[PDB]
Amino acid sequence: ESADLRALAKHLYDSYIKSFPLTKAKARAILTGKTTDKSPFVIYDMNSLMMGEDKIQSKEVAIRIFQGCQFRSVEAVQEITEYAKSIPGFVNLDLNDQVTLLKYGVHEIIYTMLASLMNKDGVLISEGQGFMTREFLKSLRKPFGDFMEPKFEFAVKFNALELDDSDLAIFIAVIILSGDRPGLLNVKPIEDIQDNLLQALELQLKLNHPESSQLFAKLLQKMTDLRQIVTEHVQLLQVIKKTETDMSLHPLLQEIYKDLY
Amino acid sequence: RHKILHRLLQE
Ligand SMILES: CCCc1nc2c(C)cc(-c3nc4ccccc4n3C)cc2n1Cc1ccc(-c2ccccc2C(=O)O)cc1
Repeated sequence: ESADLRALAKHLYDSYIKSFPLTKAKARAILTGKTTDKSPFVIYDMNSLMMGEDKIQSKEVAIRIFQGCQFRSVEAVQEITEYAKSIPGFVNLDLNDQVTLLKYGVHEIIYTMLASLMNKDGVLISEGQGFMTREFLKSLRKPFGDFMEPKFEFAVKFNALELDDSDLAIFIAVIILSGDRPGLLNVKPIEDIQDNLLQALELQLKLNHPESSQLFAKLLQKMTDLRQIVTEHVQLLQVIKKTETDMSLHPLLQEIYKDLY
Repeated sequence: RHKILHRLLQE
């Protein structure tokens, strides 16, 4: 029934609130001027970056930023793994399939949720403590200065769909249970969970956005634009890995990127 | 092999 699908939707929503401390609702409070705690410290050039590091050496700026992204990617994988484990039926899957789904899903989810922390002018960092302008990220020396630009461009169009947290929670579940990841051993029970999640998603969108026609369809088209961000991103990272003194890639991220599309 | 991933999965 509709009701079983409502109940799945709510269950994913609560576990998303538990798993992810900075929700899209809070990011949007922060960014709009609403909320009544302090405005984020903004980082727009080298000097502001430096002063931001005492409010929020040895190495070059583009590399400091790179390595900061790694720290937050690592924690994001962790949060996403915990959310995955609350998706009904996920932990009954072959463990090797759980790993494959995370390995390919995590980046797609990361860039979906990054869009929550973004506007056309920059991005929240350190959990809403800071705001790092897009210009400044764009201004970094090659190849570092175009690392983020494709995330921003995706974010601006994705953000126009005006999804909320309750929507996003089912969307990210759907992405995680994609039956076409390379090397999956047993596709069937993954497509059966995903079938149920997609039905949950479609109900959710009709209920939550009754005025937004074909939002389900528009949102399916995004699950495959994400694919492109991911492949471009892996390509640019293979380049950095080749051309930069100390790759220094966190070993969680090395597990994820090894033998990846 | 994916050692970290396996440990975060079973927990
Ligand atoms: C798929 C596994 C996740 C992952 N691994 C990454 C590595 C190794 C580097 C960079 C990166 N971004 C860069 C941007 C510029 C220069 C170098 C950069 N580098 C190396 C980004 C990475 N991401 C996703 C990501 C993307 C963006 C962010 C992010 C980016 C900017 C600000 C905040 C965040 C964030 O999500 O905290 C966070 C996470």
